[PDB]
Amino acid sequence: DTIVAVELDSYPNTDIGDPNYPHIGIDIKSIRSKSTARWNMQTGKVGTVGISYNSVAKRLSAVVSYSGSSSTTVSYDVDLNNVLPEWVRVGLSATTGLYKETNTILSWSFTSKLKTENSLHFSFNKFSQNPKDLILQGDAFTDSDGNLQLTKVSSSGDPQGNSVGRALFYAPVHIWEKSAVVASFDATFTFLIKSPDREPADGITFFIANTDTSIPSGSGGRLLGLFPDAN
Amino acid sequence: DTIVAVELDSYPNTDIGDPNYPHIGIDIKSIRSKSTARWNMQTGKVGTVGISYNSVAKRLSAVVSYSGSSSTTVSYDVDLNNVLPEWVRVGLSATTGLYKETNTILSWSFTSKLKTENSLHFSFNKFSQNPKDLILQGDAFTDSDGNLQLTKVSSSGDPQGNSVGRALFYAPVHIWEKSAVVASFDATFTFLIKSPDREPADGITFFIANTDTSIPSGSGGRLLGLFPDAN
Ligand SMILES: OC[C@H]1O[C@H](Oc2c[nH]c3ccc(Br)c(Cl)c23)[C@@H](O)[C@@H](O)[C@@H]1O
Ligand SMILES: OC[C@H]1O[C@H](Oc2c[nH]c3ccc(Br)c(Cl)c23)[C@@H](O)[C@@H](O)[C@@H]1O
Ligand SMILES: [Ca+2]
Ligand SMILES: [Ca+2]
Ligand SMILES: [Mn+2]
Ligand SMILES: [Mn+2]
Repeated sequence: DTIVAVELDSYPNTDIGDPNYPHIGIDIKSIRSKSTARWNMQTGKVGTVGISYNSVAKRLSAVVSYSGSSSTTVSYDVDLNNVLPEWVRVGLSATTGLYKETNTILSWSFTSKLKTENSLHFSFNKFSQNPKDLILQGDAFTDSDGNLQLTKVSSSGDPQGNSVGRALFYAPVHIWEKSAVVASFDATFTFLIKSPDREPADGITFFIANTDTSIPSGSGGRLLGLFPDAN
Repeated sequence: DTIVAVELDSYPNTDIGDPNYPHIGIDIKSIRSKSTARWNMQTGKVGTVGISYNSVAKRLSAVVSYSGSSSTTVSYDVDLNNVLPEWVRVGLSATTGLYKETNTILSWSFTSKLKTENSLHFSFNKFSQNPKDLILQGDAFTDSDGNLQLTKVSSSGDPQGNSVGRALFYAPVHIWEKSAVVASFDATFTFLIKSPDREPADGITFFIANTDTSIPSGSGGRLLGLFPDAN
């Protein structure tokens, strides 16, 4: 499997290179983020994540913010053409471990362009109770509110621990081609994280992977349902 | 099966309600077009088709033109919410019968919006030799030029008769929902039709259908690979 991800990491796992505080990170083929940034978490408040990449600039960048408050950013120099395959699926992923949190997605948009001019764009603001244009993996599901719940949440509303789930867009994305001048993509998603216990965990991610990607075994909690190993 | 289609009909089949000349038509659940318009065919010249629908206006409209020349239009009043299911696949289809024609697609774009604001948009200008975001049916394939050939064409370049093929977009489209204020879609495609023989046949169509749609049996030639019967 080949994962490129932007992680909202709500729980620090110092035992695997994680900084000892909530952070946003850029993950290339490994949970140990190539670049992290301090995440000013606001549990209970709706947040927005924006992700951008351009094949000429070769800089993968992400920003996190809450309405009427300071934002935080992270960037990493990388040629994803030498990392990812030509065809990929894009998705959201989330996990809980010992510590719980709701991982609610209120909206999710993605745009990709490939000049050789081929484009794909999708935007979800309400998720149907049966999203045929989404591949739901793990414990991911959509509630009556039209929200996408990535991890387990009881009928009451409180999150469950040791949960893992993901949502992929159904159509593969031609992320780059050998006969391409420039390829670019932008993604955004709005999230709501609520936690009853003290420390929230584990986090939410946006990820690009090979088409046949699925939740690898033992990828719960700290590994955000993307990687089978910490290495 | 449930078909809504815009047909570029290059060969008149009067024996099934067809007007006795090349025409553009709007087809609702039947090859016998609810509305047709005179098509000023120009074989060998690249043409463009544009299709539009809005759930408030309830008027499905289509236009055909060639560069630097007069265009032709057709429209039909219809509530597609009462015709189509909520989830559909969009595709292109083409056939040949006794008389042949190349059915080349140079570009294909589609946009759909569903306010309840969910959107899907895709645009193809070059078709990969292995389009994983397309479902190719019948004899449909992509050539080295990056063009989408819907019907059989020999290694030389001349078209074959009794051919049928279609290309669907991989992801289903939430075309309408019960909790929707307005739904709309726009589609466009650029085509090249060349024919060695006298009269070209049979035509090209853009169609919206149920997700599990496939080429029905005995839908060759006049039926444009959409319908199993003329009724
Ligand atoms: O050393 C390996 C490669 O590094 C550079 O290309 C890049 C790989 N990732 C990048 C990220 C940003 C930029 Br700007 C460049 Cl220019 C690169 C260039 O120096 C290449 O010539 C070189 O093959
Ligand atoms: O008679 C059946 C229906 O026809 C109209 O609705 C439409 C069905 N297809 C259309 C196409 C265009 C327009 Br404009 C309308 Cl207003 C419609 C309305 O008159 C409806 O009240 C009625 O139930
Ligand atoms: Ca962590
Ligand atoms: Ca005909
Ligand atoms: Mn981390
Ligand atoms: Mn006709």
